Amino acid sequence: EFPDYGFNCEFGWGSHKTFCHWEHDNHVQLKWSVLTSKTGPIQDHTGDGNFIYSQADENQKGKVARLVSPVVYSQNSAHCMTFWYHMSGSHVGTLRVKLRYQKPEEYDQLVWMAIGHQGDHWKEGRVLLHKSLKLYQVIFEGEIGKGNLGGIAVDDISINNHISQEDCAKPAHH
Amino acid sequence: QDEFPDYGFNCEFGWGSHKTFCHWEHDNHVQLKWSVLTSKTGPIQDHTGDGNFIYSQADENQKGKVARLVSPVVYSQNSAHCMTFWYHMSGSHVGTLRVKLRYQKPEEYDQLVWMAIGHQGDHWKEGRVLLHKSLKLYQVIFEGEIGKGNLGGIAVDDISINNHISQEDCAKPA
Ligand SMILES: [Ca+2]
Ligand SMILES: [Ca+2]
Ligand SMILES: [Ca+2]
Ligand SMILES: [Ca+2]
Repeated sequence: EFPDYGFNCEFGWGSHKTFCHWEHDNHVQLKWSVLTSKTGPIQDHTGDGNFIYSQADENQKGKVARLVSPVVYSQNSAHCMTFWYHMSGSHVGTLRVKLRYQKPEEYDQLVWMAIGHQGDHWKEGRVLLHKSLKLYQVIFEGEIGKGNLGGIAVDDISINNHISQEDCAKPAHH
Repeated sequence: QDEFPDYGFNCEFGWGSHKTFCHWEHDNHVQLKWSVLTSKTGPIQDHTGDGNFIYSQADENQKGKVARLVSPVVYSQNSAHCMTFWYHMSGSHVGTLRVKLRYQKPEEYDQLVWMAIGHQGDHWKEGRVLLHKSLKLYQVIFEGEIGKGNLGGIAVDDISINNHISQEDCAKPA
């Protein structure tokens, strides 16, 4: 199959919500919720209904949640990170992917970003996890929008693919 | 006129036991056909969607024969379109992949516009072909020439017209 890197996450199934080996960042005010949704317009039909969610809420506007991956095995190969996201609504918020390094000190490098409405359906995002001797973790950062309908969903984060490096990158269409 | 791609041209080849060529058709004058496979195991899969794809197996006994899949008519009188697709060609003798434009009757002819021969890499790659503006209408052909390889084959997936790529960006090394 593929090596057990501990990196992938579907966020479980109906009788089991999980963040796998990912962790909530303790430098920010909110965290991502794991939902099981078998109703309404945002669902995980392929994976028995579980995803993470950052609800738009004018009262929480501009606070962030950050989910932080295990350290990426980045030394021999690059990886293509794929994930799915759902950002419907004009004030749904902002989703950023960052690479967190340790060594000058701990700092974040912005590599992917989607601001506001992206469409009324799930979309595929991809980010190349470049080869690097300097070690890093991946961060999914949800910034709460002012809308009062919906929010940012993310699901099915994976490096289990054989996608060429040059074609990996799939930015947000805004 | 302007929504034709989603009427059978754009094709992911279905999902699970829904195996489909959308509105693409087998050329019947030719000996072999492409097959739709469901992603189960092995290194060739539509991993990111858990989806289907098309495949032309290498087989030394059919070396040099072709399977030909023929698109619906492209409406090209008013504009060019960027067609993107994915392909997987691993093995020195995996065969040859050709994209042709078959211009409409009378005075039908086939114009070759994209060809890959032999080993391209152990991973999915993205092809791009600019479907030029033309008064004479045409169909796109995906043509798989059987390699003499004993393992593997040419896989293709996720053919689409993407009108947000400009003509200069409708190209590899990009
Ligand atoms: Ca899921
Ligand atoms: Ca899913
Ligand atoms: Ca597919
Ligand atoms: Ca795919």
